[PDB]
Amino acid sequence: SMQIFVKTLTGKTITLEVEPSDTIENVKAKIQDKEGIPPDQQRLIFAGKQLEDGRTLSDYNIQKESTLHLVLRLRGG
Amino acid sequence: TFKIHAYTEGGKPLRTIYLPKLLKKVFLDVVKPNTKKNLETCGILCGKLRQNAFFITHLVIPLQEATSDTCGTTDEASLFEFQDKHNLLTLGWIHTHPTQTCFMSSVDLHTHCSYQLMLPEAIAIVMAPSKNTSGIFRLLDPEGLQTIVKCRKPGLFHPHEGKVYTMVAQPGHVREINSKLQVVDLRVK
Ligand SMILES: [Cl-]
Ligand SMILES: [Zn+2]
Ligand SMILES: [Zn+2]
Ligand SMILES: [Zn+2]
Repeated sequence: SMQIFVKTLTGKTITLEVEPSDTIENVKAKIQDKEGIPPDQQRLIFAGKQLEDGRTLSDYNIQKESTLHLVLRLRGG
Repeated sequence: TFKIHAYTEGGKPLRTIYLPKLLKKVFLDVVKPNTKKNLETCGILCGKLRQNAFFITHLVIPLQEATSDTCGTTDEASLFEFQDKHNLLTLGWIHTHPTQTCFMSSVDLHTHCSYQLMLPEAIAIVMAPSKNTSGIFRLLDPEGLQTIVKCRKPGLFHPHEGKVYTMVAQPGHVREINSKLQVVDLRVK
């Protein structure tokens, strides 16, 4: 189990405790638990690409103290 | 160093956001073709933090889709590429209600909650051009944010108990000024 960082576009960095086997959806769930953002609003980006829900941190070779980036979807009505 | 002129309901300080007074009009101009076709359009308010205040400097129109009643981004990676490479903060968002009154809908509140959790000062501008009205809104903090975070009600549009949101304080939270504005429309047609 390791720390990773999620940097927002608002000057905030979220620190998470994860494992390399955690899927991206698990990561989004952790963000919901800690920060209150529904997973369906989250888009995570690492090394220039958007991460797919089904795949794992280790798949994208995300290691410890790596920084992912959070961009929110926008939905209006 | 700029000072604090506004507070949340819980007493937390809100840094000033300086909003170009032309932004609202420019947004309506830029999205006029959609408004004419009775389609909503959204935009991101982007800017910088300088000496304890925020400055909105860019209006970004992201890749998106819409109906008469909804709008939504479809390529956030594209939006991220712009904000990341230009180093611009997300300070809030704007959208049209082409035919409706000026208010924050269920979708608006669920969306804005996340932006405001990530930046306490985050604002939502709503344009209602058929009414010639507009508003700048935020959720009540902490109570409104708490309600929306806890909400699991079904329906794309559902009501919420009591007051969840408010108009922002002006000029204390948002002050409209004569300042530079760049438009960045990322759409491909
Ligand atoms: Cl630009
Ligand atoms: Zn709306
Ligand atoms: Zn709700
Ligand atoms: Zn620029």
